[PDB]
Amino acid sequence: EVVMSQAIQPAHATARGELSAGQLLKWIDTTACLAAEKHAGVSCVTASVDDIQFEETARVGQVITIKAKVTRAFSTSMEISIKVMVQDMLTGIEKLVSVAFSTFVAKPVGKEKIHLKPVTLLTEQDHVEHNLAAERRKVRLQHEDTFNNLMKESSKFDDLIFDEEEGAVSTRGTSVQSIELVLPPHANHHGNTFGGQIMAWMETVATISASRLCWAHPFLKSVDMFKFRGPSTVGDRLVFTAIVNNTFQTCVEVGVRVEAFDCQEWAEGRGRHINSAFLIYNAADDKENLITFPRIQPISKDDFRRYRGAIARKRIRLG
Amino acid sequence: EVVMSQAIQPAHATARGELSAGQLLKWIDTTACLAAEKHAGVSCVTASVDDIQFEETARVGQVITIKAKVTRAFSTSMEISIKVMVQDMLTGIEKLVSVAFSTFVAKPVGKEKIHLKPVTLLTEQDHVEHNLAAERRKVRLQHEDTFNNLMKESSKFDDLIFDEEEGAVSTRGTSVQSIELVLPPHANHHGNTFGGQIMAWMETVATISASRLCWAHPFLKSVDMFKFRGPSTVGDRLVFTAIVNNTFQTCVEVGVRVEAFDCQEWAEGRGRHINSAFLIYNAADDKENLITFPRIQPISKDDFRRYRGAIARKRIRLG
Amino acid sequence: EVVMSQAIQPAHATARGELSAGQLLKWIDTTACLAAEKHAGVSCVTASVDDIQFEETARVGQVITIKAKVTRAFSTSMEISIKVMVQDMLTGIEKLVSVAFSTFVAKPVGKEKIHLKPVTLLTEQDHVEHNLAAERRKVRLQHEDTFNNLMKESSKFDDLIFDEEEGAVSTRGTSVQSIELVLPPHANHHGNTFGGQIMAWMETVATISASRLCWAHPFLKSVDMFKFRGPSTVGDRLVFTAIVNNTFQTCVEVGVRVEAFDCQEWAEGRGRHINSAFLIYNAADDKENLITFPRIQPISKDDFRRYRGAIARKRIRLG
Ligand SMILES: CC(C)(COP(=O)(O)OP(=O)(O)OC[C@H]1O[C@@H](n2cnc3c(N)ncnc32)[C@H](O)[C@@H]1OP(=O)(O)O)[C@@H](O)C(=O)NCCC(=O)NCCS
Ligand SMILES: CC(C)(COP(=O)(O)OP(=O)(O)OC[C@H]1O[C@@H](n2cnc3c(N)ncnc32)[C@H](O)[C@@H]1OP(=O)(O)O)[C@@H](O)C(=O)NCCC(=O)NCCS
Ligand SMILES: CC(C)(COP(=O)(O)OP(=O)(O)OC[C@H]1O[C@@H](n2cnc3c(N)ncnc32)[C@H](O)[C@@H]1OP(=O)(O)O)[C@@H](O)C(=O)NCCC(=O)NCCS
Ligand SMILES: Nc1ncnc2c1ncn2[C@@H]1O[C@H](COP(=O)(O)OP(=O)(O)O)[C@@H](O)[C@H]1O
Ligand SMILES: Nc1ncnc2c1ncn2[C@@H]1O[C@H](COP(=O)(O)OP(=O)(O)O)[C@@H](O)[C@H]1O
Ligand SMILES: Nc1ncnc2c1ncn2[C@@H]1O[C@H](COP(=O)(O)OP(=O)(O)O)[C@@H](O)[C@H]1O
Repeated sequence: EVVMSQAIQPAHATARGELSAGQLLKWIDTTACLAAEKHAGVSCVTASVDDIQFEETARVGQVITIKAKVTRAFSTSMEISIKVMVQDMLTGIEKLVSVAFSTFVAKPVGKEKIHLKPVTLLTEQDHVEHNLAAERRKVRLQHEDTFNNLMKESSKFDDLIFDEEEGAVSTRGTSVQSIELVLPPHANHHGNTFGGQIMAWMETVATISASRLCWAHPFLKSVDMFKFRGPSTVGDRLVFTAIVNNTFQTCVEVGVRVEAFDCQEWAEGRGRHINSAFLIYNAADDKENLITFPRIQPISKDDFRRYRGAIARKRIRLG
Repeated sequence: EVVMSQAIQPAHATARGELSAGQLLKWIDTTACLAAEKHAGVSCVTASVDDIQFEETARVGQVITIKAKVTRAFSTSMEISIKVMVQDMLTGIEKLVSVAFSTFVAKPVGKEKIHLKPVTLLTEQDHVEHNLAAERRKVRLQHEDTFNNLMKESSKFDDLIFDEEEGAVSTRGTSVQSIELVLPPHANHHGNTFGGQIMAWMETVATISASRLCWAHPFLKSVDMFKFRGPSTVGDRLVFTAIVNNTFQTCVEVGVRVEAFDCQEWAEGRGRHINSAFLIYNAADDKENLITFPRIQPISKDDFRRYRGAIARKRIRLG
Repeated sequence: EVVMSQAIQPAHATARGELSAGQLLKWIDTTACLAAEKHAGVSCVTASVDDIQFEETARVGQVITIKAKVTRAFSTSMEISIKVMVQDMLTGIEKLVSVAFSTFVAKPVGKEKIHLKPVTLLTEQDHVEHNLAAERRKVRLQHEDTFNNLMKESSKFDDLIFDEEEGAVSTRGTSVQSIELVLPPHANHHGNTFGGQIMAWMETVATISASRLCWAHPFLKSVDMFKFRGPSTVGDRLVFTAIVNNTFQTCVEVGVRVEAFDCQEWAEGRGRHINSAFLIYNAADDKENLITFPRIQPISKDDFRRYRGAIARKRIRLG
């Protein structure tokens, strides 16, 4: 249905000439939102994003193509499926970057209820996807509890200490904080902050965190399914906090938390929690070899919860 | 009158360290608009752009200088002349990039008619340009019909087939589609989409199309005179469609079509045609040699119309 | 209090892979503004900036960290102190970039007076800084007169001529003019232009001016304390004029003037003077050696005033 093509320029690129993952997340979300709004005919905001995995890391000079489609509309929400291809403009070769799902919610104005049409079903796949959407919705809705329950099976005893020869390090020097002011290009015409914009900012903070652990070149491997818990509008300040949670050989998990404050809330210290997300990075050296991250040694009560958290999340993924 | 200077940074650059043509079009249009508004004292939108040819391709590290002036004001419209120079900041050498004309229309608010002053005429050239503007206006106004009539002299018989040894290729794999959401930085303070912004987006889609034919490094040589057919505002989605129309040795023509939809129109499938444009590209290889494009083999009814179209347009240019 | 972290990407970089000084000024100002607004709970605009000196020039691939804090609140204004660190992401090494002060003014809406709380004082330094703020405020307020008085001691006789073998050059070919349209991302949600945005634009014009003198690679060394003389809003055009004022061996002073016009004022030729600033640059050659600038030969009445001006400013700095 909706198709976006973007040539990767220096402006979208990192130090290493690779597409910023955050930039890609923003583009995915924009395409998805437009697919939702083509179905709904009103403005739509990002409700949640499913697990997204990146199969390639696109480079300056290549062209990204993003296709998004409404697979099913429920009451106020719809599931959007997204496919991202990359094409090399010298060899003409195309590769799959990512296949993903995002959920959008229609935001009518202002006291009118919205009536979402039935999505048109033509091919076999259209009908299969329409069923699968109800299943995928169940996973979305049970996700918080699934994790919360796995956490009950983890130790909760903070006595874990690695040997001196293990070479474990603390995560303390990998914490990162940043802040962004939400401006009119960051929000739709009703002033609601784009979810893609939040994701792009998230990822940029998170990558710095990964960098402070390996001192190499991180690239994003995946982001876990997460929910936008509440609205953000123009004028908000979004405060980002990220830290490494755990390592698993060639993977590191960085968690990031996003809090919103309007000008008043900002002075009064009381913000809203917009979302939290968990990003897995790999990293390469200058000879392009995969880096093995050190073992992590949790110290604080928070350190430990996040060490177990990354584990619970990893096991939920592998399944 | 109005002067803009821009140092070319990585942010404005392509993969090859060259100024994005689309970025240059946006800058030209901004300077021109400011010249129009300095004369009109109200907000002004891009009505049309004349043929624009690029004599050099500027590079990261050089400085662009753009001078625009109102040459003549009519009733609601005025002709703006633009000159673009590039300076190399290591050798100090300046070169002409482009000499161009654009027409702007005053958009008063909201029920008041606008009274355009007579442009001040001082030098010989001021008086010559004032006359030439009336002529150039005639060419602008007769342009659609001039083309439409040349098309009557072309074959209209779709039987054209190149030999197998000719090595002609179809244009099918060079089509490109993209989409842009119009946000507040993309429009003036009355919400009207900048024409320069549309041009920048146009060119970025078009260059991808040229790339899919040669698998090299395109650079823009010219854009044909074209008209903005109707307004666009914040909240519109602009859908771009581009394809190669024809080749002429070292030149390829890419056409691009721009349709606007507000949120309602977007869901109801009924958009407005904003403009269509036709861009000529050259391309270089990695040893910096001009590429010769393959011969084009039209297949569909559309293929043929655009094959003839590029010819009609080329002949109108050469004259 | 307020912490911003930014990884330096190609998008923020110059031709030479170095962070744009203007980009850094924008980031400093944003962080500072957020510190002011965290204290005031209303929107705050940049009133003035103190002397700022840059100790390092950060590069693509490094991470900037900016910490800003309210040191003292007066009646409507507050002093903000800022510290900028840079971290190399390969060696993990951190270096001080800059320590600075900026003054913000609360802009309540619209007929309500603002009541600024007393800043909380905890550490020794908190109490020292609170006193020092009253002193630093005195320097801010006496700055225009201090300069004006030094100028009385300078020659005012325009007879200064350097020998032919001195190799002095005129500044005439280093003047630069540019223009920027103020758009919604350039202003807070009340439409007031960000001071940081003006600074970023200032610096980009000024660096071109330095470039036209040495034909090398300028990097910003410092900006003098200056005042924003009046408000700017969305829709303004900001006209920048810059020229080299004087040279002092490895330093060159570039002055820049900023005038604002709304659409009406723009057509009627009557603008507002927003600020003027004076920036000192060094420059390196391609083998990374410091460039020695030529001696400057003033010619016009303006040339001479600015030659003396740069001197007065230099002496005020050294003290
Ligand atoms: C998403 C949101 C609307 C749902 O909030 P809520 O308090 O749970 O309200 P409800 O439980 O009544 O759910 C409303 C709809 O959202 C859906 N929803 C709730 N949680 C979801 C999740 N984790 N994943 C997918 N859909 C979800 C529900 O299925 C429901 O769909 P339906 O109306 O078609 O049946 C709300 O959390 C929100 O506004 N989030 C922020 C949206 C936003 O502003 N995004 C831009 C970035 S800030
Ligand atoms: C340009 C526009 C105002 C003229 O539309 P129109 O339906 O042809 O109306 P008119 O025929 O009455 O022409 C109005 C004026 O535009 C001029 N005009 C029309 N077509 C033109 C063209 N191809 N080139 C130059 N000027 C043109 C006319 O000469 C006339 O000038 P005048 O009033 O000084 O004598 C209209 O097409 C439009 O709004 N285009 C979009 C403008 C815009 O929003 N640009 C931003 C990018 S979307
Ligand atoms: C800064 C500004 C508010 C002060 O203007 P003014 O005509 O001098 O008015 P006042 O003399 O009554 O001063 C008002 C306050 O600004 C302070 N102020 C004035 N000049 C100052 C300077 N050079 N440095 C620091 N503070 C200054 C005063 O100390 C006073 O503080 P207080 O109320 O807490 O005691 C005014 O110049 C302005 O609006 N500047 C533009 C602000 C702006 O829009 N910035 C964004 C970029 S355009
Ligand atoms: N104060 C902080 N400093 C650094 N990183 C943080 C901080 N708070 C949260 N984070 C990161 O954001 C993630 C999400 O935070 P949160 O939603 O509070 O859940 P949890 O701490 O249980 O993981 C954390 O896992 C962590 O990686
Ligand atoms: N569906 C499409 N797919 C790819 N490119 C297109 C498409 N439609 C239009 N274009 C490009 O945009 C140009 C302008 O289109 P249009 O105004 O419809 O005129 P025409 O098709 O007669 O040239 C076309 O020449 C073509 O190059
Ligand atoms: N017309 C101009 N052309 C080029 N540069 C200018 C021009 N006007 C001002 N500038 C630069 O801006 C600076 C500030 O200008 P202004 O506030 O008028 O003070 P002064 O001219 O006394 O220094 C000048 O020092 C100069 O370097």
